[PDB]
Amino acid sequence: FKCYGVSATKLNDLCFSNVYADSFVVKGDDVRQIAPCQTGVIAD
Amino acid sequence: SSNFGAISSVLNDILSRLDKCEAEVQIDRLITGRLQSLQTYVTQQLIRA
Repeated sequence: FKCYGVSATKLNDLCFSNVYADSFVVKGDDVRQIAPCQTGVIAD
Repeated sequence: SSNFGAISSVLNDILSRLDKCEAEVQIDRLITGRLQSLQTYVTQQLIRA
């Protein structure tokens, strides 16, 4: 996968305040448009 | 009037041709270069004074 800001290997150690998970179904090639500040109008 | 390695030397041309994640690096380069120039001018002024 991809992690933006927190390394996935070191995720097991640090503690968080609250974690939020989202349900989301999207086309196959559109998965690369789910990123911060993406240019997609459909993503917009 | 120098670009400091950015795609253009005018800030308004940067903000009228890029989004808010590709213009950030160019803005950073302008900030660094102009900060260096202003600091150099301040130091020379202090010694001359």
